Amino acid sequence: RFFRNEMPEFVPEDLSGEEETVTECKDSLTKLLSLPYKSFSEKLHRYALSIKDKVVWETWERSGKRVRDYNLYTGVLGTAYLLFKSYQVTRNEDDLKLCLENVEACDVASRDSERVTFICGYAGVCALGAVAAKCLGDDQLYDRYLARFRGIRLPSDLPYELLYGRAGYLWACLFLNKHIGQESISSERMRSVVEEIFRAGRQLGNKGTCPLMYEWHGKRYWGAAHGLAGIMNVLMHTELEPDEIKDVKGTLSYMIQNRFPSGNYLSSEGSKSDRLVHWCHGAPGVALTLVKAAQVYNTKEFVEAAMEAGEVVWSRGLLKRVGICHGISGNTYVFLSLYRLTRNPKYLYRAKAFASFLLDKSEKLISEGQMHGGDRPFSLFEGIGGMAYMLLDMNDPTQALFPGYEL
Ligand SMILES: [Zn+2]
Repeated sequence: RFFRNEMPEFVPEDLSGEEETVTECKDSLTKLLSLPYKSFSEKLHRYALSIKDKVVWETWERSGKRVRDYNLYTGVLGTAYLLFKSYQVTRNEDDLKLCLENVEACDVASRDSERVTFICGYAGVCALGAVAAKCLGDDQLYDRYLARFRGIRLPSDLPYELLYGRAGYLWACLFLNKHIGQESISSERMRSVVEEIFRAGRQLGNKGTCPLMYEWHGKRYWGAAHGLAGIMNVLMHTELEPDEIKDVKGTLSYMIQNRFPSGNYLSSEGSKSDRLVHWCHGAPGVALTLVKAAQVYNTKEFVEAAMEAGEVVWSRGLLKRVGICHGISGNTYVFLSLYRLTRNPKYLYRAKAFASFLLDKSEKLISEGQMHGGDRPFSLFEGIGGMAYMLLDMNDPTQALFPGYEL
């Protein structure tokens, strides 16, 4: 379920060339939407600082700096990452320091952990640690997180998907390497994870239909978090061979040709219900993946499919939940992604409308239960942590990357 999107479509025409139409309804929301970007982004920035502060209060100070959760998704690493994003935007070195203090606590709390991914496990802790240390200029701290990251091993048991599986660990490696700008994690190690991914996908899949196939919890999920999209997405970020490229292209075509009559995407193989429009399941996560296919492959099929997935988000993507995983902050990135790809200000405008909706309405909507605020209300993936993160990323919308998804 979604709020009906009755927000005004983007107007390309230069008006005013007045005169401001008198009978046109002008509330606080419409005034936000009309705002020129410079002051609109400054406004969202100030709001995001208050959210950020609130999140730091609750997850760090109130709790007396004690760490139970730890991971990016719902735990304290979500807070460190938000602090990191804030540092990236503001260059406030106190944000980076606090970041590192949160990481260190997460590290302590994550020994004994068997979680291996960026978003849900220990590779997330180590890769942020190492990147934050590099920014700070602390080489010894860097080596130390780098050694912990390099000690990670993958049970033959692991799944393939993003939250718990190999695409997830491999995502962390790509993230670490891109940011340091070095082969910090070994290219042979990353290539080996890739080959295991194609091996299993090819074994369970049929060259006739979907050339690559996976299962998590015995389910054949299509989406970003546990499905085909998230895996293909990660694979596009590495050096494929020609037949690997065909197989990734193939799996993505398969999904395009086989979506709902509404243009939304199935949660999992033969599902009979068109209901979810989330990053985790549905159009939003898949759109982000097609945008990436579009950038790498430059195919009409992918470009147009990405745009079409964007229309499903535009009409149904205004979820009654605030967050990144399955909410408005997370669906905003669909428009940001389309904007990065096309440079078409209509897509910026669409991200601007979802962000304005959240700033104008979210507090009121959450506090009277018409918007769900996340089970962990201050987490990165469920709570307002992710709204602050999205808000901060609007400051420089062409540099905005869905956290733990886009590289
Ligand atoms: Zn979700």
